[PDB]
Amino acid sequence: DIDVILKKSTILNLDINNDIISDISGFNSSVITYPDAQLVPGINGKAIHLVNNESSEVIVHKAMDIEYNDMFNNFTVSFWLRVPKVSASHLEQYGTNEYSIISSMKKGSGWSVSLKGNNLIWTLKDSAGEVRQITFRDLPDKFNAYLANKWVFITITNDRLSSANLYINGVLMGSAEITGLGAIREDNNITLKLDRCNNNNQYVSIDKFRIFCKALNPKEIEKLYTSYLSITFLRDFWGNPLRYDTEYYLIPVASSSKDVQLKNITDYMYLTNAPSYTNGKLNIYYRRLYNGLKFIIKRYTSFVKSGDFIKLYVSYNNNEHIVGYPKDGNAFNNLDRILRVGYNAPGIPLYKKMEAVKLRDLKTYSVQLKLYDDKNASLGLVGTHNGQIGNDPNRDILIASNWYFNHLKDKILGCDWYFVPTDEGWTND
Amino acid sequence: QVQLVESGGGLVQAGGSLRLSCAASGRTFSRFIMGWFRQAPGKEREFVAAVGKSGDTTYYADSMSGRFAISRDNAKNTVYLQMISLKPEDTAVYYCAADSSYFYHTHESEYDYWGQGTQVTV
Amino acid sequence: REELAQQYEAILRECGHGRFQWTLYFVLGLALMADGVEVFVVGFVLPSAEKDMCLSDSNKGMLGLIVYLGMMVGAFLWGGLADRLGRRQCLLISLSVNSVFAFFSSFVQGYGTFLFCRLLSGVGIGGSIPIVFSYFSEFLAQEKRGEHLSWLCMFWMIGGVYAAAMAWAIIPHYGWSFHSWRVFVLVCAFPSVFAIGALTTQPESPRFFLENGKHDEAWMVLKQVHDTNMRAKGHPERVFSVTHIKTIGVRALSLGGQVWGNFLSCFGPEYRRITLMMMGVWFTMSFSYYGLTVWFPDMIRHLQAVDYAARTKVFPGERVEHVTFNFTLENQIHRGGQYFNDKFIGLRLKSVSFEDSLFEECYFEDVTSSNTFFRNCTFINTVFYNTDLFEYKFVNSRLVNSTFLHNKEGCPLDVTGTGEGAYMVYFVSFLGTLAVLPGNIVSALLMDKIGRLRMLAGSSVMSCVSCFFLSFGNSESAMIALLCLFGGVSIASWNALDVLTVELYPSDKRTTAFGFLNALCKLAAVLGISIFTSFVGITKAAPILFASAALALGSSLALKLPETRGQVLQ
Ligand SMILES: *[C@@H]1O[C@H](CO[C@@H]2O[C@@H](C)[C@@H](O)[C@@H](O)[C@@H]2O)[C@@H](O[C@@H]2O[C@H](CO)[C@@H](O)[C@H](O)[C@H]2NC(C)=O)[C@H](O)[C@H]1NC(C)=O
Ligand SMILES: *[C@@H]1O[C@H](CO[C@@H]2O[C@@H](C)[C@@H](O)[C@@H](O)[C@@H]2O)[C@@H](O[C@@H]2O[C@H](CO)[C@@H](O)[C@H](O)[C@H]2NC(C)=O)[C@H](O)[C@H]1NC(C)=O
Ligand SMILES: C=CCCCCCCCCCO[C@@H]1O[C@H](CO)[C@@H](O[C@H]2O[C@H](CO)[C@@H](O)[C@H](O)[C@H]2O)[C@H](O)[C@H]1O
Ligand SMILES: *[C@@H]1O[C@H](CO)[C@@H](O)[C@H](O)[C@H]1NC(C)=O
Repeated sequence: DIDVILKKSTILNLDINNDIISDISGFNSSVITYPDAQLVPGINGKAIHLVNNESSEVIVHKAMDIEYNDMFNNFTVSFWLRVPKVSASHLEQYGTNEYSIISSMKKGSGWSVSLKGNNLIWTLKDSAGEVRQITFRDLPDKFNAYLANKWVFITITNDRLSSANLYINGVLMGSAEITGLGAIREDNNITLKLDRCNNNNQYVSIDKFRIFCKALNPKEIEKLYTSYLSITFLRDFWGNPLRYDTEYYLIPVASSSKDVQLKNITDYMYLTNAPSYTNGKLNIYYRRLYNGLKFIIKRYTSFVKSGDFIKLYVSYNNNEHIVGYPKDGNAFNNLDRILRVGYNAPGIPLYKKMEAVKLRDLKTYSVQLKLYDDKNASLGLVGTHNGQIGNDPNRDILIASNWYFNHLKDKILGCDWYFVPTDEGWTND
Repeated sequence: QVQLVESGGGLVQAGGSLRLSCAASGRTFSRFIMGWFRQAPGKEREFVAAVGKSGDTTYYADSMSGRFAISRDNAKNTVYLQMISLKPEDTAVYYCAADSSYFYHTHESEYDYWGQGTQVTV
Repeated sequence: REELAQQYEAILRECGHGRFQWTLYFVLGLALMADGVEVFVVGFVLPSAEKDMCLSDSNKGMLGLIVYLGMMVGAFLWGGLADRLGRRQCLLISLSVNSVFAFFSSFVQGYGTFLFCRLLSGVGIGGSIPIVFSYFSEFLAQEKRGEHLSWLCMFWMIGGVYAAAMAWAIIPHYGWSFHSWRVFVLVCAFPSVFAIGALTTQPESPRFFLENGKHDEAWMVLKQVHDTNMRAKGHPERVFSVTHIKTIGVRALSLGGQVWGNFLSCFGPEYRRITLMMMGVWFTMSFSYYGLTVWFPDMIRHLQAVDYAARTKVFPGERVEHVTFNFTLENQIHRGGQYFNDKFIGLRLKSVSFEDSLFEECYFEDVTSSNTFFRNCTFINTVFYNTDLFEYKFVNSRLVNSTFLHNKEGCPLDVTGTGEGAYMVYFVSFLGTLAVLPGNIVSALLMDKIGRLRMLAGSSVMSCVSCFFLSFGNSESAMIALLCLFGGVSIASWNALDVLTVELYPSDKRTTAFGFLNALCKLAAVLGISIFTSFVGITKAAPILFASAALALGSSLALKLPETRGQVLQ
């Protein structure tokens, strides 16, 4: 099967356990990690973190049984990568530099993966001196881009008979013709460190470093990519796991350009237009994050697991406030119940139990919130209904209805949400 | 024909402060943009500032904001130009003028009426 | 006097309704249609003419009232004169004056001359209702006069729908350019011309000749009526056996004196009570009707404005750098944005507002802007080239080292966009005009059965009650229903009045008294429009109170009026 082909074709497969990086592919490959190499939360565990200094490196020595597999044999390289969003000032100063993040170079023919501004570069060199290069340019929308603060999957295939292909997130993003090249006598050592980088705040996160001994087909890439991402625990905007007792910013997946705002304590919530940043000189635009209500997930009774009962709080003026639906409260069309924040009315019951589930789009870092009543019945998935509550403008009020259950197979649905915590790799310009 | 008369000039020590008042005697005073000009020795009348028809928006020439503040009082039928940190360069005859148009203008020709004048010596 | 009215009633009563009566009915309905068309023109023209003619709101209000002022003056003048010089001649003169001035108003550029042309057009058309009704009343007999006069009120709504149809079929073609509204004016100036065309073929009614000691012309006109009707009914053998009828600078001064005498004889001891009751009735009814019929569209417009405000969208904290833009924006607010080195070329804005923004090293070029403002904004090293940005567009801002170049010429006054949402006006007026058809039919059928007084009082009290339902409709959908209800349930009250005033005054004073009462109606209409136009948005109890009290006064005074059903016309 596809899984068997993917497993039998591995020569190097890094894995971190007990704060130790080791080769678990079967072939004994000694790994030497320097003291300054950091550990960060990963996709399904911990990931290597490389800061720009002279002590953050990870060198891998290929075994004698494998050291010449790169000469004229097709090969693939895969890994999860996370790069901070580059600043406009930095993008204008160091926008032309080309600093490498991974390399296997003779100490010299070999290969390298490097970064040039918002560009991913894959370089192949042979003994004769010929050079082949792939230079993939990131998207102009930093919210939906790859070399932004989010985790991504990168797979590079090299078939010595036809071409080299670059795959991002399970999709082809570039190609080069590796034809007539010499012999790639790659060095026995694989270096995972920032080299030739002039910025002291340049750091990258690398996980699941793997090397395959053939040119993987698109189906195999799909299977590997999916193989990592599996529904067991939820993820934030950046791909990290959701946590309890942490503040998050909710952004509808349907309309990423909107923030959530609160009218009054014990009232409803609506979607507003979030501020944005745009630059034609550098050709980068995005919607500035970190604006709106801050939310907190707490246990109903530190990783949020799918199908977990949670209480949702809206931090506001140094005070928390439950989100829920008062008994026989106002609603749109009688079934689009309107969620209220910090509701406190004597003589009325408030339903505050929600369930954090992943019902759609396994490849995206989004989550659904079902809302139940006190009788265990489901009030529905949290979403947005457009209405005119009172004399206020025509807004999109947050709701919890069972309508969304009938359209979980649609391309885009309004019940998905991004939980965005503050991160140091994203600073608004 | 609106008659504009300026006052408040004289000799002022360098780095001081001064105020010029432009009194108009015509019930129809709120339909003009009020412009302050100055004429230095050997140079031409160079536009200094202007104030709109309702005292909300101002219009400052280049290098002026920070030392010139232009305002208008519609109850007292007057216009005011406050000058500060006066250097030797700011020695000139200051004129008050009215424009009846609907656009801000810096050209001396486009202004309809003109004041008598005041002297400011640093 | 009364003996002649008996003999006069006998002649036409035998020949009966026939060819001549229908012919005069149509050729007079043409004049009434001209009046109905004239009263709508300026209203369907203001939204489009406000650009070319640089019209302030004050000018819009004065133009709105000029037609009623002219109609007042014309009603008084032509009604006063027609009792001396005749009905046919005076109607020809007045309609020709209307046609001439309404045609000239289409080729007119200035605002003042347009106002003068429209006022004289109104003066020409003021005397149609009195002269038409009085004149046709003298070819009818008492067995069915009320119904016969009531079917003559149908042409007014025909003219209204004609004006609405032409407005819809001409004005929206804004790309013609002399734009299309002048063409609409010229096309609407036609029914008066056709009225003169069709009126030249009719005799002057014999009652005027008899009242002026000219029985010979009366006899020949009655002979024409008999010959025409008999040729119609296929009875040429019958002969007009009726014998002769019973016999009973200085020029300008004499005419003025005769007119003054006719007017003063209306307040004499016999007609003082009737005249005062009629003055009160006409004033109150006109005040209420015009106030409401102009208050309804204003409320629709205001409610739409509230919806528009509730539809606005806000954009906070945008930062743009080194970007160019050419995309039209509408009904938006942009708050607290920063724009550095931005080029805005070919930008069109409508109801767009900018607050607390900052512009630095930007560049505008060719920007149109309606209802666009700049509040608390800062401009540094910005250039405005070929722009629509006027001085009043900058509210509380400050500009440093900016410049305006190639400042676009045009009307400084804003709110002068070529195309306003005037389609709703056309459809609303069309529905309101159609609302009077069932009322016209029922009133015409039941005037001579129920009676003039009873129908008048019933319709007046029903309208007074229906006014109370004003608050029950607060949506744009309810206002249309209320407008159709009030218009269609009050039209009968008007018909009963026209028939009742005609039948209550002597033939020597019918046109003078009716003209005076219609002038009073137009004055009350002006006052009602003025007062009621200040209630939109303020509240909803005030219009109800005013228009209910006025109609109550009208019904109270109406009930005290004599009865004229089944009485010979004298
Ligand atoms: C008028 O604007 C000033 C300054 O506007 C600032 O810059 C703009 C580009 C935008 O970002 C605005 O939000 C900024 O405020 C306002 O002065 C601000 O006042 C607030 C409230 O007191 C204060 O927090 C800010 O620091 C002030 N900023 C500055 C630069 O002074 C001022 O309040 C506005 N006035 C009105 C009447 O709207
Ligand atoms: C105030 O603005 C002037 C004008 O610069 C130009 O103004 C318009 C003609 C516009 O079309 C633009 O090209 C310019 O912004 C500034 O004077 C210019 O200064 C620059 C500085 O590099 C100089 O190269 C130009 O020759 C100058 N042009 C002129 C006509 O003098 C002036 O510097 C601005 N003032 C401030 C305080 O920034
Ligand atoms: C007289 C002038 C009045 C001042 C007018 C100021 C108006 C500010 C306009 C802010 C809109 O800024 C604009 O937002 C959109 C997203 O919505 C951005 O995104 C767009 O960028 C590219 C430009 O074509 C394209 O990718 C797409 O059109 C869109 O993604 C633009 O790059 C940005 O330029
Ligand atoms: C705006 O400019 C762009 C780029 O030249 C062009 O494609 C578009 O059609 C323009 N639109 C208008 C309305 O001028």
